[PDB]
Amino acid sequence: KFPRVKNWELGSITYDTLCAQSQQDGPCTPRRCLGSLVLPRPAEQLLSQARDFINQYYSSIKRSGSQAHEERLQEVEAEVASTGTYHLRESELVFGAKQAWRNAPRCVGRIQWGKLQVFDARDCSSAQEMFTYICNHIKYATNRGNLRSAITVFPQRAPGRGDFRIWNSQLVRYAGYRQQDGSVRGDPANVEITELCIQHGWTPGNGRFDVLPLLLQAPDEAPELFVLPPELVLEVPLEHPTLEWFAALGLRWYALPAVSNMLLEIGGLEFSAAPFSGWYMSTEIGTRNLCDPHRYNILEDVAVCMDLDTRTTSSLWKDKAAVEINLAVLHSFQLAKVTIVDHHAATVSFMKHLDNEQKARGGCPADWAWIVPPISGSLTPVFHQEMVNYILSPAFRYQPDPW
Amino acid sequence: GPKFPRVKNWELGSITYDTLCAQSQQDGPCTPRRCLGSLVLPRPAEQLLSQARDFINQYYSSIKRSGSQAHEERLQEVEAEVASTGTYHLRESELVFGAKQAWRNAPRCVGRIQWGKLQVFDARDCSSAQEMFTYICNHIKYATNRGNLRSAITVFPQRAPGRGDFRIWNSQLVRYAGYRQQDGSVRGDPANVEITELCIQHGWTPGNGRFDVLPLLLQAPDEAPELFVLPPELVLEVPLEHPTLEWFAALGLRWYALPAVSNMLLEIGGLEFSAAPFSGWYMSTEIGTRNLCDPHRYNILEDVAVCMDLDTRTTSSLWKDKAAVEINLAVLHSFQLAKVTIVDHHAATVSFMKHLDNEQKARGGCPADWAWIVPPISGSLTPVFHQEMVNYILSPAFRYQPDPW
Ligand code: HEM
Ligand code: HEM
Ligand SMILES: Cc1cc(N)nc(CCc2cncc(CCc3cc(C)cc(N)n3)c2)c1
Ligand SMILES: Cc1cc(N)nc(CCc2cncc(CCc3cc(C)cc(N)n3)c2)c1
Ligand SMILES: C[C@H](O)[C@H](O)[C@H]1CNc2nc(N)[nH]c(=O)c2N1
Ligand SMILES: C[C@H](O)[C@H](O)[C@H]1CNc2nc(N)[nH]c(=O)c2N1
Ligand SMILES: [Zn+2]
Repeated sequence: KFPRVKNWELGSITYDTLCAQSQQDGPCTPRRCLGSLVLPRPAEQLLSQARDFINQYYSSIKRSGSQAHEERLQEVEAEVASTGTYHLRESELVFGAKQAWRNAPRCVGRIQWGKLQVFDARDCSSAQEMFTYICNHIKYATNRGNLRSAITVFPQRAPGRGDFRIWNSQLVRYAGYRQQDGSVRGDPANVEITELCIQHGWTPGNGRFDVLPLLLQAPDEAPELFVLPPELVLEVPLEHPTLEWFAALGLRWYALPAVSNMLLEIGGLEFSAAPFSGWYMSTEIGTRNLCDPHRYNILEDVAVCMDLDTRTTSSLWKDKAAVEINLAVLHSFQLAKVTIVDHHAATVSFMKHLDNEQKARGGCPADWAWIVPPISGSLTPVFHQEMVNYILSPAFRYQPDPW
Repeated sequence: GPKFPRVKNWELGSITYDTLCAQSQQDGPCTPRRCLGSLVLPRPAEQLLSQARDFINQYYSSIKRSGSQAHEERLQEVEAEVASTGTYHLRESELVFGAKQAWRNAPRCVGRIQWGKLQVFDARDCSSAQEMFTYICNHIKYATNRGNLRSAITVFPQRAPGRGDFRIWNSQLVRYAGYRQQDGSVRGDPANVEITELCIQHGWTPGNGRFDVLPLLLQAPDEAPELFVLPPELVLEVPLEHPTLEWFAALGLRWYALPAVSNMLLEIGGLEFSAAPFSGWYMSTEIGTRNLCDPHRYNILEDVAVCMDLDTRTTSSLWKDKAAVEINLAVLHSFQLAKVTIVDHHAATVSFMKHLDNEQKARGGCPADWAWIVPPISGSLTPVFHQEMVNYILSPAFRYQPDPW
């Protein structure tokens, strides 16, 4: 019934009762845990989700069971009964979006969940307009390096008509150019989106860090290409506090992590284009982006620069280099005055978040494999913390590529 | 298409489906409503017969004699015995098979590529705590093999109806004392404060150091536990030093060569072996990262970073990470110098990938606990990090069992 959750470093125990609020099943069954998989494969439905969400709204403002609450419940009844769907009021949308971040079990930054700038772009009718809204988002969220978390919510989905979509997986992304030699110049994760941009008429560059254009799609239309004005995209040259040669590698990364391919579900309405951004955790760039073998794969290069025995796993040249790379990322960002959090600082804040949520809701959904950083896992206190995973709504969902 | 979990490796983009999980005859802690996959501890008439029937079938399959006369006769024999004594007994080769099979089946063990190479010492004749001591000494001798470590297990007599258990009170055959201090701190290993205290209560004269080898608390059926001291020539230890940081040897850190779990239950065809200590060789992260750096263990991260002249005042100097790497490097280096088997987390994980491929061929899946397979340092630097894994309970199995006190 109520799962007991232990911290093995401190011996402290809690119980999770938040999890009974889960209405949507996950991948696990008593027979097998699929906790580690990245993704598994009427108008009563929508009405109860809407009721439930409205309740969570009026409760959150301590106006639960009062008049405005009843008359807004009726408003929805009346809208679905007539049109099979309904619309949200701006502040309710502001509630959902925040709450969808709060509920994101794979997110280590949720201490921040309350601080979210929310742009209503539901009055969008063209890719043209989408681009404008996307551009104000980037400008707002960047703030010359003092990054501020934002979301922009484009118009909701609708029965028998195409979705508004952002084809790009993030708003700022580096091209992947499939070379003759079968190698990849640029970022390998983006080979395919790079190819679509080119198919839709973009003139490519030939560098390792070419900011990709956006492919924006308004309902039932071919997507349209838009180039991000290069002065909007803040970038950070990478260099190392003590290693003088690192900078020559000409390595760099963009300041703004902004997801743009995820669906936002609130009270049963679905928002198919609803990009959000906060700030980077250094390990995302220093460990995964630069060090994954199927990414920029810079480990060996760097270790050879460092002059390490590469001929053997037992010298730990991988672990040594990986650390220098992460350090170079932190230093560089801190030097260019651009918000970044290290994995130690981030997981410390996460632990306090678990605590706040414990008092606030009786738990916190959390995905241990995603919350523990890609290096030095057991050196952070999340490593020792048991965690319960489950789906609460409002939620972000993964959605399949629009092509 | 397939009616089974799909399993993807995100580095190579390769796909497999786990069909072995259909074999699982025991439920874990997850439900469709919520995943409890990271809990360390999750919360007989016909029953025995069917577990027994299943294991026998497993044994006859492994010898490619499924359906044969010896097979149905062994089944008949086992039923005859249960429907008479309420229990039954494994043949020698059945025990060797179930033991290897339990190691094969263990989701949390990264070292399973070695599963087929296990020395199984039978000790189901053992009848006193003195004799347990003897068996254990023999085991340690054999497994340590002067540094050239060899996987082994020693099986003591099974649970009986109306007879007490064989038990090794110690969680490991070799562990350091943890002495609770005047000032609240712990000298030694804080993991072992209780067992240390229990040893002194049962008569041990304690030492006063950070690395004192504990004595054994051994419990024959229905008796008080008797205390036994391992002769020091039997416990191989490695003094720790760094390849280049010269001051590291001056810390007087050290570890023992033989990781030997001693408190686990070994379940085979429903029979329960409450005392069946098993050992292999260390992966270097266990010593260098968990034992030496956990805040609730030796906790040497700060001492070392100070020596390294790092900025411990701020997180973003990655002082924790830099020191942790050296400590790990010193573990590897010192074991390698002293000629004691060890495997670094890179090589260990590569070979587990290879173990996954083999098992995919042989059984159609491999139960594995992601959070336990991925090493505590440099996680995504290892191929296991990008491998999805299905976790489920197969039997034969090893289970955690509560302390006997
Ligand atoms: C404010 C600073 C933030 C930090 C430091 C942070 C950190 C992270 C990290 C490290 C991940 C794992 C990323 C990976 O390995 O791919 C993640 C995932 C996630 N974050 Fe946060 N995040 C932040 C803000 C936000 C914001 C503003 C939102 C939404 C408004 C958000 C929603 C999510 C979601 C939905 C995921 C799941 C990723 C997926 O399934 O693709 N995060 N976050
Ligand atoms: C031969 C080299 C071996 C290596 C490198 C190895 C490695 C490991 C590691 C790193 C762990 C995680 C332990 C922890 O984090 O505390 C583990 C757990 C485990 N190992 Fe292995 N192991 C080896 C041999 C064996 C053998 C011979 C057996 C049994 C016959 C075994 C059975 C297990 C079991 C049952 C666990 C789970 C323990 C628990 O849940 O407490 N391993 N192993
Ligand atoms: C196949 C697949 C499934 C899935 N659920 N997510 C993804 C994308 C995962 C992913 C990859 N790179 C980047 C991110 C964004 C990470 C991110 C997001 C935010 C908002 C802040 C921050 N510091 N970091 C997410 C892929
Ligand atoms: C509460 C709890 C539950 C559980 N299942 N295990 C434990 C103890 C886990 C544990 C701690 N230190 C050490 C080990 C064994 C490590 C080990 C064992 C073997 C045989 C080889 C090898 N390389 N390493 C296991 C505690
Ligand atoms: C297969 C495995 O679940 C997958 O590689 C996960 C592991 N943990 C992760 N954790 C984070 N934060 N981000 C990731 O992309 C992943 N990848
Ligand atoms: C909370 C978490 O499940 C727990 O701390 C686990 C994580 N992974 C681990 N993995 C191994 N190999 N050993 C451990 O003790 C742990 N601890
Ligand atoms: Zn699970």
